[PDB]
Amino acid sequence: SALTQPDSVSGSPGQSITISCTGTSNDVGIYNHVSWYQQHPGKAPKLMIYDVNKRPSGISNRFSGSKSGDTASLTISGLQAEDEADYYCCSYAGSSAWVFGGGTKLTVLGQPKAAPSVTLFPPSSEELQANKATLVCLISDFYPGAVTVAWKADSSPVKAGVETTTPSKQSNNKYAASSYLSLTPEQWKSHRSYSCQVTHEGSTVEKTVAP
Amino acid sequence: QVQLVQSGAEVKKPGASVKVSCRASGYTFTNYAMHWVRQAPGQRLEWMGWINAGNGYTKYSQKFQDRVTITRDTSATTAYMELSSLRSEDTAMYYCARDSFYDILSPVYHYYGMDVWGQGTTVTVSSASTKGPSVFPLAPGTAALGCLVKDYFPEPVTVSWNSGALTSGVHTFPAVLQSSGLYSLSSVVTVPSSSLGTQTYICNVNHKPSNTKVDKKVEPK
Amino acid sequence: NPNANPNA
Repeated sequence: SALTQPDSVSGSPGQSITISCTGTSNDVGIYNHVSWYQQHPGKAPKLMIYDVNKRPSGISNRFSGSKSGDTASLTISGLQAEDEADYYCCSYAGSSAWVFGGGTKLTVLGQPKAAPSVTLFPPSSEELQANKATLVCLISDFYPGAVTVAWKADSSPVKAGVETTTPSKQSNNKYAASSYLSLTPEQWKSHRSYSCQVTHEGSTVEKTVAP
Repeated sequence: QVQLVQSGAEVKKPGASVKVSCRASGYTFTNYAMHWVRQAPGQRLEWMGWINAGNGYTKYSQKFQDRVTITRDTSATTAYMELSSLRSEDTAMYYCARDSFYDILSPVYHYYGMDVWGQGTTVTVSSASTKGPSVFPLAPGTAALGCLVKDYFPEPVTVSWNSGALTSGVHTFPAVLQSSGLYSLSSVVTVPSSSLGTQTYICNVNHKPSNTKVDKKVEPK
Repeated sequence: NPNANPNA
């Protein structure tokens, strides 16, 4: 079993935060072999703190580590937007074994938000002639990277056949995602309209298509 | 410079085995140890085991002890990790990471830390088979058209427009993984409405796993 | 701070 970390921590620029990492009397409590790692989404982790409180070359002194009993802690002073990442603790567990923590996601508040742009395409006639139908809902240029997608036939919710991707970063500092509604050609021609509803930070953008 | 370069992406069936490599360079290979760590999508890091690059001695995680083999080749300064009897939940990104090694003659202050990491290798375990995509056009001041790249396996798929001559307004989205085990993605290009009758728009979809390439002309409805 | 590297 792993080391217990808080699931998420939040702070605004300039603020200081602390991430806990609770172990047992067989790892964190006995050994000084405690490390901290920063990981941006899709990238390899990066060593930030080793031997409880030591920093590798080049690592800013804003990052500090400490240990009290069975709980190791990582403090980040002068929080900046680039510090947004997943942070993992790791400890020696005896018998040449190592254990990782559950991971903590650090969010930096006060960042400018961006509403999503939505483009919705109806099923192509070539796909309909293949006895299939797919509605494609494309979402781009939103920040932060979190959206919820809901589909509706006329005005009734539809959950069967909905496939939605996780948000992914664009070439700028915005995010993109997409959602697909698979349905039969009869279902497509049955209703007067279909709508893809994208919710982002409490507000919703809706686009409609009709046969 | 100091770096660890891992092998490319792997696609395997349940019950198969996979062998990922990690080539070191820029430092003395036999002076360090090397971890293997994996991370499921959206999940935490998980230690699998490590090996001394010099004497080759290993220690594996209690969860993987029965299925993982970690080896090294000093002549190639490369470490390997083999995971057998793969299953669905073995789908993850796999990392190699360098760490300290202390020999017998080392009284020294022993410190550790995964200071250098490889770029990572994606391993995908699925009962799906290789299948070329079916490409469907998405017909349209400004107007948006695109293509739908439906029902293909495995990743990846590359998309360009007009053989790369068109990049403005192009946006290709990451693929979705359907309940069928197949992937689907779409690409968009925003073009001037004035050009819909004069300029031809073609999306070039390339799926090298199936040796298929489709240049789909997208026409106004 | 013990030596943690694996053995035979």
